[PDB]
Amino acid sequence: MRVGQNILAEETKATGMTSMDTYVNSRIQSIIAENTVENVALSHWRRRHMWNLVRTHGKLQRHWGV
Amino acid sequence: VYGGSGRGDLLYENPDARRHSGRALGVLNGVRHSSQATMPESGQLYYRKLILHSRPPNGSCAGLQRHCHDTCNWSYLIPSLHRCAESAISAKLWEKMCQLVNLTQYERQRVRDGQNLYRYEVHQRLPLLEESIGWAQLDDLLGWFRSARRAWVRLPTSSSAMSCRLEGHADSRDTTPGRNQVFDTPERVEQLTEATVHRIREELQRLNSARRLARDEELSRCVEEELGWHGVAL
Amino acid sequence: RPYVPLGEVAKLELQGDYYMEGGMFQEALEHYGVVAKAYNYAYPENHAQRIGIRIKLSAAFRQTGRLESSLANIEEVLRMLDASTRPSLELICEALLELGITREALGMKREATEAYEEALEVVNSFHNWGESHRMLRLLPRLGRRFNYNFEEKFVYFSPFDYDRTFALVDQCLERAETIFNEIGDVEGAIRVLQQRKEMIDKKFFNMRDFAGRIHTMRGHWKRRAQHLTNAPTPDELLRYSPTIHQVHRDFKYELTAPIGREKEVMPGVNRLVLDMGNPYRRRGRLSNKMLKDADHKFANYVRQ
Amino acid sequence: SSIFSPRYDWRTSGVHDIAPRDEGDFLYQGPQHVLPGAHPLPLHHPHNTITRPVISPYIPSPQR
Amino acid sequence: SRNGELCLKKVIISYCPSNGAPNTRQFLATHLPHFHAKYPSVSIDLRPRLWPEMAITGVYRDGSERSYNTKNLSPMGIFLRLNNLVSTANDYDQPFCASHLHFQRRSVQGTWNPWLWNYETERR
Amino acid sequence: LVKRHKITNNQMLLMRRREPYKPTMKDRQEIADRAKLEEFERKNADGLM
Amino acid sequence: NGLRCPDALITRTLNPLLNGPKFAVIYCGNHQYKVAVGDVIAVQRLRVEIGSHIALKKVLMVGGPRFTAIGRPLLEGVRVTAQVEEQKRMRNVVSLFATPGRRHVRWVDAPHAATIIRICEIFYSPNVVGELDKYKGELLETFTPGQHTNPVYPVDDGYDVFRKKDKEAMENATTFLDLL
Amino acid sequence: TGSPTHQREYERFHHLPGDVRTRPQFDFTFGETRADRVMFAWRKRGDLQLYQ
Amino acid sequence: HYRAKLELDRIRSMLRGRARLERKVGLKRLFFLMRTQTRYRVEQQAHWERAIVRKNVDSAAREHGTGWQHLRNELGRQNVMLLPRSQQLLAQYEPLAFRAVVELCASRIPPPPPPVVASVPEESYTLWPPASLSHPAARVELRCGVERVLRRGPSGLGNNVNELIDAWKEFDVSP
Amino acid sequence: HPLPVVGSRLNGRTTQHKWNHWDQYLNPQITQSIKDLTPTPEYVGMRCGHN
Amino acid sequence: YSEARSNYDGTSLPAWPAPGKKPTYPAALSELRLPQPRMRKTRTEWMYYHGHGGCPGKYGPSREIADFEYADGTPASISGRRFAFKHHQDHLLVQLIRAAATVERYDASGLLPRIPGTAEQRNWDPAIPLFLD
Amino acid sequence: APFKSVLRRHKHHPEGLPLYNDMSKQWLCREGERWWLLDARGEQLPRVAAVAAQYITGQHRPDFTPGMITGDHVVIVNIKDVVMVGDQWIRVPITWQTAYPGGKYRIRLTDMYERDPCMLMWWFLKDEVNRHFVRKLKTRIAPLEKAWLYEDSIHPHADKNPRPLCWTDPE
RNA sequence: AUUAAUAAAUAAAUAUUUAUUUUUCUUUGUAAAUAUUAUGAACAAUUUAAUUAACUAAAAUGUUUGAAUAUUUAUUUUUAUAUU
Repeated sequence: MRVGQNILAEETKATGMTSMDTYVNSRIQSIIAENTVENVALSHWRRRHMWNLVRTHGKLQRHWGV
Repeated sequence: VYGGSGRGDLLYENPDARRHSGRALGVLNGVRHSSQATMPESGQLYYRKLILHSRPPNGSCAGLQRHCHDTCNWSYLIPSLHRCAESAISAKLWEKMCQLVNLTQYERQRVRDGQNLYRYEVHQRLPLLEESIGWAQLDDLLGWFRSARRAWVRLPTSSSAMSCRLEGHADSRDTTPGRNQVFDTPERVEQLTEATVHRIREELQRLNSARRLARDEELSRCVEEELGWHGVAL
Repeated sequence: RPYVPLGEVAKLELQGDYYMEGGMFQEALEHYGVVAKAYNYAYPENHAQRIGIRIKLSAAFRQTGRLESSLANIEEVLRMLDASTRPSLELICEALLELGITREALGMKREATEAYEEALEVVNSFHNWGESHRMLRLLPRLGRRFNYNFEEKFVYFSPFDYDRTFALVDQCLERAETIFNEIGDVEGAIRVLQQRKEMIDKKFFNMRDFAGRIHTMRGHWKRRAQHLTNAPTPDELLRYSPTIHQVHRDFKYELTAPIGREKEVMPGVNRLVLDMGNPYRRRGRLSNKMLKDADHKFANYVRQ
Repeated sequence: SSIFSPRYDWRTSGVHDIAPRDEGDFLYQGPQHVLPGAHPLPLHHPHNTITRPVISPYIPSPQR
Repeated sequence: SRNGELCLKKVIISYCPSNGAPNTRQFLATHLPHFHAKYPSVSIDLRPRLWPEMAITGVYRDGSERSYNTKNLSPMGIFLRLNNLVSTANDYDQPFCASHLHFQRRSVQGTWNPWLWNYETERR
Repeated sequence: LVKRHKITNNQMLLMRRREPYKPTMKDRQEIADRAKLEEFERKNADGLM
Repeated sequence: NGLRCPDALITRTLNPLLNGPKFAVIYCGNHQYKVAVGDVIAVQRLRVEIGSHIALKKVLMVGGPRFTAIGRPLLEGVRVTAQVEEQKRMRNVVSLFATPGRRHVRWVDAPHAATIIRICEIFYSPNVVGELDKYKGELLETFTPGQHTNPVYPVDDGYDVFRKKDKEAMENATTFLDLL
Repeated sequence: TGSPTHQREYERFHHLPGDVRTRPQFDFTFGETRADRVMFAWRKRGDLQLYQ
Repeated sequence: HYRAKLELDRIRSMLRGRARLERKVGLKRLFFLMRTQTRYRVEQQAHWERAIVRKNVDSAAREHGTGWQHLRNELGRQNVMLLPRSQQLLAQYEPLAFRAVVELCASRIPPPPPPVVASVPEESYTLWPPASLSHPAARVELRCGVERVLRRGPSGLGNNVNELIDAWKEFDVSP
Repeated sequence: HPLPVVGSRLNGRTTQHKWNHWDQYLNPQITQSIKDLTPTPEYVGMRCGHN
Repeated sequence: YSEARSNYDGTSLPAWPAPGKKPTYPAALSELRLPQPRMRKTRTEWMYYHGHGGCPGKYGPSREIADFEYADGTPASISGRRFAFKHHQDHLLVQLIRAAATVERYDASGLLPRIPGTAEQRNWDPAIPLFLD
Repeated sequence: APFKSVLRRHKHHPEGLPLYNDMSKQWLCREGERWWLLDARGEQLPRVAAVAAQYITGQHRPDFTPGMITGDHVVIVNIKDVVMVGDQWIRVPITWQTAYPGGKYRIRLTDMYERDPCMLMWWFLKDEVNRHFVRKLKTRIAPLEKAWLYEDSIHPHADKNPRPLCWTDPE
């Protein structure tokens, strides 16, 4: 997997990282470092934490530790 | 345990055994595999779970929409014991015993059966009473003592029926989980008695007109006589 | 237990047995040496496999000619048998036979005959003569065809093959008879031959049975369950007949009890005697009137 | 039923209440324990001399 | 058996000490001692009854129970079914299929993923 | 009906005749007639006693 | 124990690779099972008393995170040991045989008897002869961990004009050495 | 065994021998639908001509 | 005529509507389902399953550059007895092992030689007796057996073949 | 390492033993019932099926 | 522990030649007498060549080697089918021995004709020369 | 037992039909999906369709399971340059039909190309996907949506780095 | 299988019950007693000759060249492995 990641980096350095290339690199690194099985959707974490990206106005805005 | 007798239920029901039925079962509602036609695998935890949860809600259990009953309420549990004792021993026999050992054989056996039934009912209701100790009421605790007295069972404060544990070798008793069995019945009942005595003391301390004066006087006299009869003080 | 290629050592032991049968006693002894080494290393002390391989090694030594070595090995085998617990009846019988043969080779005819007689008494006093054919006695009843495939109605299983202890003792008694004839003794030969005959008679008797359906039977294949069961053998039946081996009947778990022990019946909460349960009571006034005193007379009969 | 039919074992639970009775139910201590009614022969009427005594000089042994 | 401890805990045997099918009493007399010697841990619960259940039950470590019928079964059959109760753990009823041969799926080297061998290409 | 038989392999499923090594009905009749004629001639080889 | 070979260099280079978890492909009951140190399998019935410490003799393959040994057909020096947890019968399969013509119905119940076995340990003690060339059948006298025994070169030559050309990195990416 | 885009209709009778295994000389499918519904015609094998 | 009335009424709960409500309809449907499932199991299920396994192995081989055809032939040639199910399992869960097998097949490694035929030792032809001792052929066979015993595993009997062969002298007693 | 007593259908699907004529002749003590008084073994039973 | 045998005696032909020596290879082409067709061996043919009777589970180690063994080395029991397979192998040996004995007895009695084939084959096949004399 | 509602989603319903790329089902998994670029210049149309379908349906993965619909997206470019062996361009028919009596449409690959070449490629991909899975609508449909078609060399998927798809013919 | 009708060995088929260890390399279902027995072809040709399956897995079956293109004869391009 590390050899594959190195080849991917060598391919993508010249033309700049793409969204799919970055996603594949993240998946490869996670697989390399994993010691267990991931049974949850990867996009679930992003869906939950999208409140860190989308900004809410007013006093109703959400911040860590409400 | 869902569709049958549960935590504080009195009726004894073996869900696997098809007792109380007029028909030989032809269709098994909870079926997971076609092989269960000849290999139902009942008794196994998962398949038994499927079957019991497929069973409909009987009178003991209640449906998700029907309003349940607060069976875990001390104010209901105590009068249940009082009614049990009343049914077991008639008013005439209770009056005769209070006035008075010269009793008929039928009356003696009736008293013994009443004591046995009261012990079984206490065993069944013990978890609910233990859970409901916290938010009970002084009147209901006094009623607990009165019901014990009426049933004629002397609580094990440290005739008598709670003091002796039921016979049976420990290697054959039903230890299966999920069934509300109380093997240390005398110890649990003694702990419950101590807890209710302490709760009565706390309620009196918290409580500390002619109507209220008379209520306090009668309550004190009751508490005193009932605790003296059961062999307790304060 | 330490790991040992018991499969390979069993191959060697089988090869040694083949050499014994073929008369290559030196080769059998050489193979048994390795087998005994392996078993001694593997199994714990006073083990059935160890004593058995020592028996085989003693036999190989005796056949080769090392009579003293064979005698020492069989003596150690007997010591191990004494030390062990619940030794195999067949194994001890074979050990006694081997000891007798070794003593005969040495020239101790009297001691060999004594060993044979000891084996005979041991088997007679601690052997079941019907257990071998317990499941083989009702096999003839399986057969459902008479014109063809009727060999199943006469299927025969030899006790010499299905009870090795019997064969061992038979051979030991034959050798004892031969020794008695060589010595010139008559009473010993007569008694040993008679005991051998009685042993074979016991085996046959346990094997005996009558014939069920003879001609062809169509269908009724579910009768096989009845045909093959734990059918008691004649010896077991005679030993544990219902009267000699009485059945313990505890009245605590029974309702009806003898007249004198009417109080030892299953206890009841509070029971009262109503009547003798006379079915005619239901009929009418005259029918009931014709039985008024029956209960009183029965009570007087069962008084005390 | 029939031994060979699946109906003979289609029932797998509920026959026995796992909780034993406190009156007469007991355990098997070992071979030294003498169990009531136990007998190696298939006696459909397991009687003994106490149940139905025999009127004869001797118990009918195979020796006689 | 799991980790040296038998999954079966107790075996209930209901029988009539008299006036009943001999099979159960004969089993008690003949085969039961051998089973008890082999598995002393299992608790034998003999239940005398006037109308016996004609079945043998086995209560296991997880509280489940497995019952076998013995209406007219022979003592040998009763013994065999008792040994079956001892052997089985009474936990699962999976089929014997190629998929189900391996209970839990495992990988020592590591499972296959799309990006494994993906960037490896043909050579000479 | 047709006599169904317990199979021991798919070759028995493919098999049509239970005894392939047996002559068909007409050949059976021919062979039986020839055998009976030969036996009769052998019996009559000697004169009529 | 560990790998052995007359070549000390090859022995010491390969011994560290065996350390770690191992998997084994074993043949049993006319079925092949891939098992690990803590895997439970259901083999066809084995006349083995429950709770018995058993061993699997014929092993087709062994391997781990860093090595793989194959058998042609079998292997030696492989100690695959398990414990016989259960002897039971799996889920019943019902075969209902009937024909529209004749009024005969047959109901066959096949509960496939099986033995459930939990593998407790896997060990390997190989005896290597020497390095073996792949692109040639000869086996080398000298083992050089610092040099690939079979070097590999890229495919593109320019002669094949209508060749499906991949990205240059994948097309010519060199490989490292897995022994240093 | 498939749609016309993969198996032409005249190829249906490919298990039989003869001219039917040769591609017909005239196809009348794309243009129009003839009243008689003949879709293929083979080269005249003498005074005889084959139609499908 | 026997039908699985009691056996199928039990699972009649697994159907819908009319079949589940009316005994006859449910029993007929269950009988038909059982018969069709039996036929499928005995004549098509194995074919479908093994086709799926074949396709998985073929896809793994394609990813590694090979295919099912050459892979199967080379496995046969190299005498690697991995059933297609085992090959699929190895490819899915042990990609490195599957790649190693493919590399073995690709390489010009000589496949194992064919099994040897039993050879009669010269000791069998050696005369015995020449004109207390053991037959030389029997001694050779015993030595081979002891060698197999020792090589089967790391037993504690010792690696001394001569010592093992001389075992019987240990039990022998000098007169 | 005794072999396990694993039930087979030939020895498990077995019924209790009903005394036969040989057993009752050998030990008459077992002829305890009219049920034990069985007819000759040649009598298979009332005919079933159609010839 | 594990076992791997191709022969009853456990001996095997040298699989790995000396270092630097060109290794021997099998005959990839089928055993057909004619030079054409030039077909490579099938997987089943390779199984036959390597010793398995066409199938993995018919003959060879997969059929002759015990599938299990006790951890302490105690071997497995003799199954009924195992005994039947051993009897089948003995039956093949008996067939071979009896055929050889029949041929030898015919040779000794003088029944083996000096002519190559029977009358039917001789009058059907021209390849057999004429042995008239 | 399972019950598929008679009230299905219909092409005439305002709710409309879904796109399985944006759907979320137990049998849909786009996590392991990859993106390939297939340049169909000078490649026979049936061969291109088969090669694309192999990746689209997911049969090229060792973890392939018929129930699970997982496959890699394939961007087919230069479909205009796709080649047919000989006179097939005008001698290969495409046949469809409506419920009306006349109903039948017989057209040529030339007409299909002149209308939309991507339509012809879609037809052949559909033929392959039906050849392998025909019994389920979801299986028949989802791989086709996984497939991407473009007649020119310009596609908007440059943000996914579709790796070129390299294969070899049977010859 | 099938012969109405004077001294001619024998109807067969199916089913039920039952019977005979004869030698030759191998192999081989012969016989008796008993019950039942319309499931029905017209010509021509030739002829002493022509719906069954125990489970798991395994498993080997499967559009040119005696023309074409062209001009007033010359050109053109004529094994495997693997899947029930």
